Amino acid sequence: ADGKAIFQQKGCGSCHQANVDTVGPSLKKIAQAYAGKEDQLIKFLKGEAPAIVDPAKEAIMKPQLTMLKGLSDAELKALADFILSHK
Amino acid sequence: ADGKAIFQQKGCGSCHQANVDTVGPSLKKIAQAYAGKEDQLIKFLKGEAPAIVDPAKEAIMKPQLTMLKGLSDAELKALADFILSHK
Ligand code: HEC
Ligand code: HEC
Repeated sequence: ADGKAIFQQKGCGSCHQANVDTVGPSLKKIAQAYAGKEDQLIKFLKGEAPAIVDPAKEAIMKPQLTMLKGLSDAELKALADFILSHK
Repeated sequence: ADGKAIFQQKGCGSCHQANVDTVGPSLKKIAQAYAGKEDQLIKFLKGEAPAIVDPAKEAIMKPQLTMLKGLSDAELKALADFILSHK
């Protein structure tokens, strides 16, 4: 197989340049992130491993939402109003 | 219901200062993003809508993996070797 060709043909270059971050991280940045985890890169490409380069910050915020699960509709609205009041 | 009190009591201010980004976005930034979208803010608080303030870069990349369905193991390996060559 020709990895460089496949990368180009599937459009991956549009967001991934060799050394420069654009819409996506540079290939150097991705390569360095997977140092000692190289099998995991193949798993990532197969949809079988989580993103490790720029992981969604949902991981920090999502558990915080469990604290709001019992709130009433009035309490949720009040909370949202408080947030919105800033500005 | 008292939104400021609910916010204080659940520790939310630890990552959500009024005007300054910390581990999380400032309340001013969140409010700006949800201006005129209070309904979406409530949905978010209920765990029913993805984050919008700084939307996941992970969400841009995830659909791209569908480009690689039915590549063979050798092709996936070549693609990984190409990426890793930029370290
Ligand atoms: C934008 C329109 C993209 C295209 C087309 C492709 N990728 Fe991408 N990629 C993009 C972003 C914004 C990110 C950061 C989010 C993240 O998941 O890290 C990435 C990331 C990757 C990674 C790193 C995965 C990780 O462990 O975090 C890899 C290995 C990767 N991208 C590869 C890749 C391939 C092979 C593509 C063509 C099929 C491809 N990307 C397209 C944005 C975009
Ligand atoms: C760090 C330990 C956090 C605590 C405690 C709380 N939040 Fe948070 N929040 C955090 C991060 C890293 C992010 C960005 C990820 C994301 O979901 O955007 C957020 C985001 C929010 C948002 C905006 C969501 C969006 O559309 O972008 C809101 C409205 C929000 N957080 C509210 C909130 C509440 C009410 C909290 C206490 C129960 C709370 N956060 C705690 C990090 C952290």
